[PDB]
Amino acid sequence: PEELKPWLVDDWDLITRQKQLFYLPAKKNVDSILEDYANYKKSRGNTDNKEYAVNEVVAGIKEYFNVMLGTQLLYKFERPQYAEILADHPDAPMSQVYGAPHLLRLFVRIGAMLAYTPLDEKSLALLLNYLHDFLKYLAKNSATLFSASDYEVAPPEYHRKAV
Amino acid sequence: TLQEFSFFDKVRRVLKSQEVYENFLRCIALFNQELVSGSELLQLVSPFLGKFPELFAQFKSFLGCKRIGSSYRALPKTYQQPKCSGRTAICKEVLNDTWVSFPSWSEDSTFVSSKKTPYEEQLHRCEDERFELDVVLETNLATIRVLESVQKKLSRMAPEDQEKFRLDDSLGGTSEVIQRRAIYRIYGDKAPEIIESLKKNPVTAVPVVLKRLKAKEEEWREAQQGFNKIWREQYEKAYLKSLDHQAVNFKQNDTKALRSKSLLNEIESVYDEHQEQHSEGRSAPSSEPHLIFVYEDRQILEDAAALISYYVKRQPAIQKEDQGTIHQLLHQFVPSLFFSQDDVYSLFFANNNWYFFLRLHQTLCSRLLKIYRQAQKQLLEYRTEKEREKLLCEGRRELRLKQPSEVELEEYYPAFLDMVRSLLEGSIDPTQYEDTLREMFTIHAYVGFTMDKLVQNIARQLHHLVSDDVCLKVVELYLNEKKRGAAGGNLSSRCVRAARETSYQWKAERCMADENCFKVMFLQRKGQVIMTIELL
Amino acid sequence: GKKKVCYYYDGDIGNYYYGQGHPMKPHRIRMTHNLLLNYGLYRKMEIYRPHKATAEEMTKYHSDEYIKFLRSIRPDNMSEYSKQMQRFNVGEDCPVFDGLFEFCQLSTGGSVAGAVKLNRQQTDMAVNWAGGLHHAKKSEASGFCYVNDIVLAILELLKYHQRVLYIDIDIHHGDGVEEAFYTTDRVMTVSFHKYGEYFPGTGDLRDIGAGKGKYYAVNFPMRDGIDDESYGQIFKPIISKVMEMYQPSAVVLQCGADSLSGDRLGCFNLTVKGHAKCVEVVKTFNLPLLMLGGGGYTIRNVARCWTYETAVALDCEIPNELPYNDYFEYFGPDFKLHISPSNMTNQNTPEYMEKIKQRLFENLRMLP
Amino acid sequence: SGGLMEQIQALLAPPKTDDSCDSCKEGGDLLCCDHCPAAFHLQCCNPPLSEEMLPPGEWMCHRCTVRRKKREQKPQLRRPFELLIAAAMERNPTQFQLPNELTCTTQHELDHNGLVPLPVKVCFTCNRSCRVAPLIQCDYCPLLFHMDCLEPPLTAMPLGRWMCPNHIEHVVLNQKNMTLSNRCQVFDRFQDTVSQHVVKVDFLNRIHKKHPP
Ligand SMILES: [Ca+2]
Ligand SMILES: [Ca+2]
Ligand SMILES: [Zn+2]
Ligand SMILES: [Zn+2]
Ligand SMILES: [Zn+2]
Ligand SMILES: [Zn+2]
Ligand SMILES: [Zn+2]
Repeated sequence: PEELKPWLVDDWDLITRQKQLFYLPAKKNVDSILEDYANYKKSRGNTDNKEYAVNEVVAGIKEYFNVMLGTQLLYKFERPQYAEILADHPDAPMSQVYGAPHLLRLFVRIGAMLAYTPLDEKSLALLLNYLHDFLKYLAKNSATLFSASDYEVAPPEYHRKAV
Repeated sequence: TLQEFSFFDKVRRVLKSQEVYENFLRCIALFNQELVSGSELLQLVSPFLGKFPELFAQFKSFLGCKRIGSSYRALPKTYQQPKCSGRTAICKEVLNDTWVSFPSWSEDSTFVSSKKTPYEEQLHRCEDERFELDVVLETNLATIRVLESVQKKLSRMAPEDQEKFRLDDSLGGTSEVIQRRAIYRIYGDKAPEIIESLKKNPVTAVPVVLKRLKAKEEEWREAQQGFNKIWREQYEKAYLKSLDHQAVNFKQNDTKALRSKSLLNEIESVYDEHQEQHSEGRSAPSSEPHLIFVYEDRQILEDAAALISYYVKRQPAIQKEDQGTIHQLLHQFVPSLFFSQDDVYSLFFANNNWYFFLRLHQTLCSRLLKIYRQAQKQLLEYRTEKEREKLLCEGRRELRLKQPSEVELEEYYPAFLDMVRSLLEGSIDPTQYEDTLREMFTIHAYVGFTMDKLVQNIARQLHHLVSDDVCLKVVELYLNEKKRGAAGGNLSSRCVRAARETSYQWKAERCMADENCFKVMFLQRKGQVIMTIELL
Repeated sequence: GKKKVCYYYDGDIGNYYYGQGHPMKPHRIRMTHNLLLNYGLYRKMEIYRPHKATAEEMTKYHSDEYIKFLRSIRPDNMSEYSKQMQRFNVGEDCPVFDGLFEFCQLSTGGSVAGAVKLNRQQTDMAVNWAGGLHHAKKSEASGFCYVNDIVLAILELLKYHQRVLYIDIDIHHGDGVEEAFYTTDRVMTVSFHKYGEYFPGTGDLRDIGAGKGKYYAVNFPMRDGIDDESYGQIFKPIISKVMEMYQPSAVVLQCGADSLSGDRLGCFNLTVKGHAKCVEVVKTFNLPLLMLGGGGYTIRNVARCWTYETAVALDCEIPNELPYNDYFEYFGPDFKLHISPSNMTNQNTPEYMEKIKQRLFENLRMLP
Repeated sequence: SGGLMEQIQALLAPPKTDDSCDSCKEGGDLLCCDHCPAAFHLQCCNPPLSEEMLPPGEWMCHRCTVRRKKREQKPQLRRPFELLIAAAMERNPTQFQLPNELTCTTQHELDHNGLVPLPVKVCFTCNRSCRVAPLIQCDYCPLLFHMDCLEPPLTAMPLGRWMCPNHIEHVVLNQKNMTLSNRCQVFDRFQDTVSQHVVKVDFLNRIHKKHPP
């Protein structure tokens, strides 16, 4: 359930084919982008009482960015990156520092992982609607936020550290 | 107009394939979307029409983070470059700071069995075996010399200050590790204790360590003498054979490449190549040959004749009459085809077996020739080297083996021919034959390794030539047409007899209509004869 | 005519041990000198003891962290440096042995002092066979090279020479030297190397520099089995055109001996005479030349090649018979100075040479 | 096989005194579970296993550990998000994989005995077969090229998918700053568009006119 996803291939190509890693503290960390989400989307409806869920589900993404990042979200080439992150800033917010390109991958993975949880029809419908809205706004300003021009390359030291 | 249609039809005929034309049309269509300029358009069209000058000329008249290189890429802008303390102005203004290359491979990779002969591996193993023992012996001797120097020094001052003398970590040497490394090698685990002893009290410690090091050096020297005695007659058995990189491969590729089917398909590939080119309509005349070879000596021709006759005279399955027939065919007819009995050409329309025989003879002549030039080059090199080394002052311009004399070097080729003959009898084992051939002719000896098989193949060709009625009819027709003078002659008179030559062609078409027929042109020039073979 | 040259040796350099089974062996250098001592070449040549290059001199190109790590690394403290051992690419390919920094100091100091004397115009030819390590990077060791002394030597020369040409005839591509001077107009790196599934995997035909250093770095990729005649036909014109367009003031020639026939990891088929023809061609042009060592993994052939080109540098002809020496039995069973090439196929076809040479010529035409 | 190294080494001796990871499906340094044949990388564990972390003794995988602990024990989206947090905790660190909908999608050689095949296929530059030199087949069009006939010539075998000099994709590959996906979409713009004869002939004669309309 994704719209205008091909961007991912670019990510993939620069991250495991072009050998061009991502910035460690790039900008607009994922929780910050999520809060910008809550702020922008709460200013949509005239009387959005259901904002009692908005922040909630937005907050949910943060916690789903917490435990799940690193396990089945990164690549083999990205393993030393996360190793350095977890060895230098463990006490720092884990769901932070990493950039937006990583975020979308989560929504790529959950579409399969959600197939292992038997929620009710109404809850799954609400969740699907909200991710559909999430990726639709990301499609609206992909160019402004996503930028592959600032993709630096791995020196051979990083090549040894990765594999 | 119709000119563009003709242009497209001819690019159709010259491209032979729809998909590549499709790429061409994608090129011109990307041009048509105003995304390609005229100069850029002619630069992309060049790969398609870069070999047809008329096509390119007509088309031209009709028209009227970053990365560079392939192994260099850029560092981050916000990258903490490693600081350096010794940077002067030239260091900042000259040294690279933005682009980096990465070693994609590593040295000492999988190269053991890539391109080296198995006999080079033995030489390499011997070389590291020598290097280990020599480096340890030389470290021991260097430590011996340094400690001898320090003992000689300590022997020369007053006794009351000998106890005041001390030694540092260098142990009297110019390195802080080498002497310690040698002492560790000599003494095992008790190296720190003796090192402390010689640093604290050199006077009572240097002599005993000298004695031990000298004793170990003597024992290692005698071990090295024995080891070097073993090490010889291993370089001798492997050096020349390692210098030969093709013998094992050459044997099999030659025992395969001399079959009749291989020779046939070699010319068949050229035939279909030129047929495809003709279908393309490319600018190539329809009279060019298919293969060319050259014989540049008649003495080698008679030598080859002697070799084949020498083999065939020792054959039991062929009778005296057939021996005589082969004798006449080889020592009379083949010279006549070669005009041994400028601008003089001879035409011979050959069947399959004649082509097999004659290509095999060309290969034999070429190999004998290569050996002959190799022997001459060795003779000249030996003579000029002797002349150069006779007049040589060496440093004033401010055991071993006995090389063969000149007479042996010039008699190499007669000895080589007798050895090939002996191989033909079988009186010599092929292993010793190969060893001797290599020991005379170095890296070019592999050319003569499979001479005997080639000779028996030629003998079979000759026997089949005698045995089959088609060959006798072919040679009789050649003789009859030569009696009229149409087949072969002066180059100028070709147009006088070309039509007559065509008649000969016609007879060939009605004599081997169910068999392949070759045209062979023997053209004589400046003492050489160029052979020129094509199919029909 | 005959000119005063310089020769650098520290007699301890051969005692350094790279490791068991390691193709890199400093021992070669020692017996090169031994051959030099037994060909009577010491009377016409002045031999000097190279001062150990200080860490401050090494930091002129390498990071202080790299020199710190090289000075503080020992075989006995492998466990306390492992992480940095991984970060600095010292390990399986480039092992740490006893006195590694001393070996690097001697190799670098020889080249640096030779460059200094060439700068002082006290001589017009300097030779350092212990040096030539060209695979070292700014902050890593690779290709058996730990400190890129060629870079430091060229940096020392640049203080008085406006333009300098580095020539590399080692079978490997001089990635460190060209990378250090990729974006500068004061250095041109001419390289001839084997390309394709070969270390370091860099040095394409299209690698011609960057920015201001564009077109000032020319590489010649080759295939297996190049021979003396082809090397001669493609070295003399390329070098002549390079020095016609550049007009350099100093030359640094890396004499990698691993391009000789029969090398343990080399693939070429050159001989000693063909290898020395490059030095003759460079010397015919009469400019301050620094001859360096480098590769060379078939030890006997390395010794023969280096002694022959050392004699060539002196305009001296030595007898083709090898004199009795401490390492005589190495050179068996012929004990002859020059070596014979192998009959391996020359995959380097003439039309490929013509195309590569033409592309290099057009690339060189664009220099100002 | 008489090796001379052993004698030298014993002579020089100082005296002294008396196959693939189960998670990412790739090789490397692996630790194998002692209960199941599955093996995991040092960076394929929850949490990833460092060098100084491995305990002295038997090592156990995560699935077997979960089985052992289970045997021993024997419109608020808050609840859904707790379910996701538990499921993500339960999951193993194998890898991230793109969907297969997006990542997915001989005759010109000497015979076994060594022989030029018939009928032959030839070099596009010379129309000469594989006999002189090995031929390389473009994977997008069956045009065969020589090593030395290219411009510039190729030094070695192209080990991967080789892009022939006639395919137009070179001019689109000229750019070095555009993202990959735009280049791929431009390539696929020419991977389907075929059968356009009338339109290209019409366009070409339209451009051919010396005087613009
Ligand atoms: Ca440069
Ligand atoms: Ca090179
Ligand atoms: Zn090399
Ligand atoms: Zn298990
Ligand atoms: Zn794994
Ligand atoms: Zn071709
Ligand atoms: Zn193609």
